[PDB]
Amino acid sequence: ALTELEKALNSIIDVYHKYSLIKGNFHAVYRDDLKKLLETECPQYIRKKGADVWFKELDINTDGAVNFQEFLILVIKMGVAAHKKSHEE
Amino acid sequence: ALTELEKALNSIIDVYHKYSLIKGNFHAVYRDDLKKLLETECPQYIRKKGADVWFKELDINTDGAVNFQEFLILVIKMGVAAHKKSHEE
Ligand SMILES: [Ca+2]
Ligand SMILES: [Ca+2]
Ligand SMILES: [Ca+2]
Ligand SMILES: [Ca+2]
Ligand SMILES: [Zn+2]
Ligand SMILES: [Zn+2]
Repeated sequence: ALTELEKALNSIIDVYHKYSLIKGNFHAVYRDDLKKLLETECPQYIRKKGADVWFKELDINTDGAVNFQEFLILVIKMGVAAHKKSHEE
Repeated sequence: ALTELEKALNSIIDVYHKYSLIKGNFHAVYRDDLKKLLETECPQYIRKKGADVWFKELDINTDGAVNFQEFLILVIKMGVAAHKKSHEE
């Protein structure tokens, strides 16, 4: 990671691995793991949607866990909301 | 204090604005602007695809520019690709 964009994606990968390496499959963020991720990494306006609501949305293949590709849904939705709020009067 | 995940998204937003503030509509990355972004922010396996190939692919509504939502398509594909490459070699 040499550029700002590459470092940012590398940080996103490290954030995901910080919760997927807790237990179970190394590429699975479970419902309780996601709850800690939301409470630790995300702002209140993302956090207050609830871990259960987010998990239903993120678990695309309905295997009971959130993989990295599914995790990008939360990442992108956080990016849209943060950028939207940055210009919002 | 801002979390690692929040900083990463702010950096992504900063990257986009770095090129959308160049000229014209300040929420628009034009063809040459996107080429500068790809040539500066992105690795080789992204760049080799071609700047014009990326533009045609990212400019979904064919309005002549890449807005923020369209730019996130590149971020997603780069995120998946970077994660896959981080588990190589
Ligand atoms: Ca796990
Ligand atoms: Ca899943
Ligand atoms: Ca512009
Ligand atoms: Ca467009
Ligand atoms: Zn903006
Ligand atoms: Zn991984």
